[PDB]
Amino acid sequence: QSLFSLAFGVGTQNRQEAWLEVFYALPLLKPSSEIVAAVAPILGYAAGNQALTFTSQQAYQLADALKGIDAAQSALLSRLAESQKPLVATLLAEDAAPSSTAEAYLKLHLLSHRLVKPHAVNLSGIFPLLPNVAWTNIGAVDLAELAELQLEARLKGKLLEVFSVDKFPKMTDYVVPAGVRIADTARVRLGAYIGEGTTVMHEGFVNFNAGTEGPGMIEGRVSAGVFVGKGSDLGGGCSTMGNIVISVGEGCLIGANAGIGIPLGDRNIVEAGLYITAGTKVALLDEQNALVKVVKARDLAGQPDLLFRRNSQNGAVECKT
Amino acid sequence: QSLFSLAFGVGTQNRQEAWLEVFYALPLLKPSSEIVAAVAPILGYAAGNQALTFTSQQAYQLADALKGIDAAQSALLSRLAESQKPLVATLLAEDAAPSSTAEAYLKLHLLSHRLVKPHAVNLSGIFPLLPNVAWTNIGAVDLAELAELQLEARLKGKLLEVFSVDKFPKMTDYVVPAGVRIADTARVRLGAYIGEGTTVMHEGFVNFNAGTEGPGMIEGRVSAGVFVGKGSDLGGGCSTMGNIVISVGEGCLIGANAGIGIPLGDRNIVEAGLYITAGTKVALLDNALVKVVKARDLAGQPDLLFRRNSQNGAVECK
Amino acid sequence: QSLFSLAFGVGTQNRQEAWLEVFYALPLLKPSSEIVAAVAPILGYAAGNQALTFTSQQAYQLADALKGIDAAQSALLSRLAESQKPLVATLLAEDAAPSSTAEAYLKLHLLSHRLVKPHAVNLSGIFPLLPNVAWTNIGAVDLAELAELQLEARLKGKLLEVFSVDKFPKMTDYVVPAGVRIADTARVRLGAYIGEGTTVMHEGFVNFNAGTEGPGMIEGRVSAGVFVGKGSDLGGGCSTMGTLNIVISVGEGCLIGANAGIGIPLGDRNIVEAGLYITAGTKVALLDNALVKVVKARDLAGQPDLLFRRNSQNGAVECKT
Ligand SMILES: N[C@H](CCCCC(=O)O)C(=O)O
Ligand SMILES: N[C@H](CCCCC(=O)O)C(=O)O
Ligand SMILES: N[C@H](CCCCC(=O)O)C(=O)O
Repeated sequence: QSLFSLAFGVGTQNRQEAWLEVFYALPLLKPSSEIVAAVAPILGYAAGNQALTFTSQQAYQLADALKGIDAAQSALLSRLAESQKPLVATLLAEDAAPSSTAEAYLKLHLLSHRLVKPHAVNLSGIFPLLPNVAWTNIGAVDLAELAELQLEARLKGKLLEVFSVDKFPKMTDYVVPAGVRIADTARVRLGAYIGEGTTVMHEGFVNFNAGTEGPGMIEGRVSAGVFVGKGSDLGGGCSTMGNIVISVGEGCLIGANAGIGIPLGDRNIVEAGLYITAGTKVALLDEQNALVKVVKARDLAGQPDLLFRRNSQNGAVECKT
Repeated sequence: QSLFSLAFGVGTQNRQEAWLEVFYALPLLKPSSEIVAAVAPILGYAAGNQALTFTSQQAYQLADALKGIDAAQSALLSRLAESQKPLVATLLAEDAAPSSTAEAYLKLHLLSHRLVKPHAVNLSGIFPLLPNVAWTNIGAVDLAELAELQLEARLKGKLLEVFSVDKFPKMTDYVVPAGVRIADTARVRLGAYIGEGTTVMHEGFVNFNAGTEGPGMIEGRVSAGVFVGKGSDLGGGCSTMGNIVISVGEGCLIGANAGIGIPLGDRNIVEAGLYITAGTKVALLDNALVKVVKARDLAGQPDLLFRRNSQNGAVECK
Repeated sequence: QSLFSLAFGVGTQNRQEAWLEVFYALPLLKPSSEIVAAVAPILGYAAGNQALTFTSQQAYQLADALKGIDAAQSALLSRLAESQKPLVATLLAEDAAPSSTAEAYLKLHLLSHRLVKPHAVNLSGIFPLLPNVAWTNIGAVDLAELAELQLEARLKGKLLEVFSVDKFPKMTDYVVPAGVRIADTARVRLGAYIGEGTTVMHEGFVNFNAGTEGPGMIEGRVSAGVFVGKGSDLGGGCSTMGTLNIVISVGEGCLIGANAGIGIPLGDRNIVEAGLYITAGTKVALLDNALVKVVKARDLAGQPDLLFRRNSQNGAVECKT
């Protein structure tokens, strides 16, 4: 059948050969049968979703079997035949719940390489499949083995820097897509879709399965599953929430430290320092600022051209059209 | 006497022999008399709270002394004996206001290894004992010597990365306690207590002498001296203040960008985007009115639900 | 003429000889005619604003020329003479809109070395002269060359760390000014002015062409073009508005509470309540605490000794003189 995805990965394993992470230089959405027929008899692949650990010799086999077909995947596999780490040709048949850390890592590479957009990928059950790892300057270190390597570094007058301890690495250690700025790459997880013309400032955050159409100025927090449409501005410290799936529309402006708990339609504005939730009651207005009625914000969710603001004289949350 | 604490460290000194930081691989709280008796003669330790420098040769002597007493300390000493960096043995008879840089570091270590909890140790006058230090990829660097090292790196087409300039280092370059998540480790100082099951996200922060029993999802700012009970939450970008001892009870929820200037009791609730302090007047409820009181008075009461009324801007509590 | 500035730099170039960044150890504001006379012939410098590449051999000639005029610059040039990286000598007759990457970098160096203050240097058109770059543990890497290197690191079992993708690098990687703490150096850009006796906590942020006179605790976000006067405080997570209209500045001895936000220039000894956000149009209940009139915040901008606050019983935004 027509594969969902395939990728030749180079990862790291804990002392017991359990995977900690895997790097995928050039992952493919819907590979071609000519690439797949070449490698398929080599991987000992038959069908399904398989994470097939393979050898340095086979890397030379594959590099050859792709001479003529897909030079980049071929040139990728030449390089991988020199690899000091272990290899995992991962081949998915369907967009299905991951059944491996190694497939989990492939699937996060698709969002980040922009090969798929948020929610175009099954990330049901993924958390159990991502070992909580020490992210350090030498790479991935298993939590059980850390203190050891920390001490040895100190003896040699050196430092083993531990810059995150989480089940997600930061995206940029695997991929920086085109036209992107990220001031503090600690703040953007792998699995984030950062669209062309997006500038994530130091105060911005972007979770896995979440992000920006591009362009956009993100100075606030983009929660898991949230998507921000083109032309939008998230101000400093502003919050989105992670039931209902929060989204932001096109040309929206969210002021500094504002909070949104409802979907914002296109060309929406939210005043700095205003937190709106689904249950928050809002004093609706008309083309003037005469009252029309009071309503719950949930019932304004998705509406275009709204201006949410706090009346400073009576503490009333207003909305203008 | 029975020692409060002891630990064998490897640290860094500046050209003028002043200590910048100390790394303690296995600090001991209430070390047995057997260990102390084996180690005191070699160190020159008689009494009190002391940061005693010791030599590569003394490391071998100590290693042998602790064979048949404590294997783990004996093995550390064997590693230590091979060090390229100066060694210090910190023996504290009592828990008192620190009297050295090495002692201060040891006491931050006791918190971050979870051997003691926030407020359990005397940290009075710690600030002067913790030199402001450039934290870099090669290790700790003295501010007076940094600009020269920065230059030399660029000549070799290398970078001397200066990722913090402060008196406290980040915790995880010394210690990662069990069952712990920290999204961005710049955000947790050495001296923070990070309880098992706690996951600290990118916007979460924890100061020294503060932290979490665990579990918890910390996405906000736990100031110095603030402890947060089991199963409590601190949503994105919230804040706690660091006079009156601020804490958070068990099973509590705190909203995003909210701010607590009072000690919240068990199972308390604060609204997202809602800041309260000890002087902010709140409308108490039963939601019929009872009386307008200052949040300082409710401080400690369990099972509350703080909120801001979206029509009249009134701060309320139920 | 008298030069506005000159500086000798060692920098990084991409494959096509384009500058990615320049490091200046000892930049000079208003350098002597004696220093400029020694170097102008050797560099081929006549006039104008120039960034002239010079050779390792020219470095020796410059070093020799400056023995007896300026020893430190001579001492730097002898170091630069041995360097593994390209050199550039930036000489600027006038403080004007940058015309090269090397010049743009110098001006940010002039700011972060405290040789000039925010708004004392012409920074117009600086975004297009600052190339977007990957800031890694091996230095600056061109975005076009990154993926190849990210691959090679994994194959040697190492990690090329990408800690920022941006047009501005973090300041402390170039210069740490005396008498300063910065908890998380990610949050202070090159071009920041961090006055003596400033602490920037982890949640603090200082953009280029902004900063602090000193002393002061900055736990909140100082935007581009904002200068905070001596002895003032910015609490955890607070906000200033930038202009990227009217330039926002904070006066001396001011207090700004956690999560609060300023959209007006605050005069001396001003105070703002924690969690309170004010803008130019925000209508405020002015007091003496007996009412006087409900006026726009813009008319108070710059006034000394004010105390802005939110009335917790009726939501009213006030200001007690
Ligand atoms: N605010 C939520 C936090 C959810 C934590 C995600 C994790 O467990 O690593 C979000 O941004 O999605
Ligand atoms: N409680 C802390 C205060 C900031 C610490 C400042 C210092 O280390 O000199 C906080 O607001 O998180
Ligand atoms: N809030 C604004 C952000 C300015 C844009 C940041 C950039 O494109 O380098 C400020 O700090 O002034």
